Amino acid sequence: DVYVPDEWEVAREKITMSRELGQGSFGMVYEGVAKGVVKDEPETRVAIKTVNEAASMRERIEFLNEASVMKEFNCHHVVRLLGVVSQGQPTLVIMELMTRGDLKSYLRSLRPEMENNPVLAPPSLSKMIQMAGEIADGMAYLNANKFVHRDLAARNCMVAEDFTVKIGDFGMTRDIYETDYYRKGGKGLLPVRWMSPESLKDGVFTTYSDVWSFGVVLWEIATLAEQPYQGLSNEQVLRFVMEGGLLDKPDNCPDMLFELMRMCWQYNPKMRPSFLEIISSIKEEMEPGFREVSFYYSEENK
Ligand SMILES: O=C(c1ccc(F)nc1)N1CCC[C@@H]1c1nc(Nc2cc(C3CC3)[nH]n2)c2cccn2n1
Repeated sequence: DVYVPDEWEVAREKITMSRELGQGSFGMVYEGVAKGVVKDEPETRVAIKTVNEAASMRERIEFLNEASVMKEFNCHHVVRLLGVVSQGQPTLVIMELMTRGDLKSYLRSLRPEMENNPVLAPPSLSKMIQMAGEIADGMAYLNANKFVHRDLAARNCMVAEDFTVKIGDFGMTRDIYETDYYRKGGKGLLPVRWMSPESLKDGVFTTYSDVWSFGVVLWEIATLAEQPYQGLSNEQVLRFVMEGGLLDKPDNCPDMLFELMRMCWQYNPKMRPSFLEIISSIKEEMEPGFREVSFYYSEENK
């Protein structure tokens, strides 16, 4: 209850909303431009989240306090919060713009249409490794900052104009990939196909179970976002995973990438590599700019 304005408060006048990006949890999300949100830049391309006009006072406070979790983060591989407009209406939350949208939708858009037209080949191992490192870098940064994600999935990663993959905005929720969630034990909605055996048994999530879900993200990149354990129902996924069952090596998936998936899928969470360990194993394969922008190569990484 009660949202208190702070240093993240931006004057409404500085924001210009243009085209819709799509329906969000609390309202329409727009693309636009902002004045003085990235230092003194007069014109920054931004994403603008809104609260619908009818919404109560509580909903606006809930929206504001939820988005305020992002105020703590500053990483090149984590989608940035740039400002808040909590004075007057519409209530807004200004964030970094990712023109290519979610990673699952981006991956699914790469599938051959099948209409006799020429098609771009599936992402190369180099392009797949680049995406791996970016995600793992965002995640190592969050873990270092004492966070456990609990819903690492391609749907919860965003693709920038230049193809940079980043960890998407937190607690987004509702309306998007409903089939990606299951009412386990007839209780709360859980991303069961992305869950570790231990999080399936006891409902506890750690950086180790985030590591398990990273392995599943690599599998989504490799399959162009197929449903994990596609032939199985949600109940069958639960039995299969807790019993030590694993995803199949995607067709034409390089061994090196499948080996990495298998490390993330070690039954014992303590035998799974950390995000730092994952980055280290692939640092040689990343674009040269990675050494200058990553959390991995930063002073903050111990
Ligand atoms: O990603 C989806 C989406 C996902 C699946 C689906 F089926 N429909 C929409 N949506 C719907 C609302 C906004 C969002 C969304 N967001 C985009 N960019 C963003 C968002 C942010 C933080 C939130 C402000 N920065 N950049 C974006 C670019 C292209 C399509 N989208 N869609």
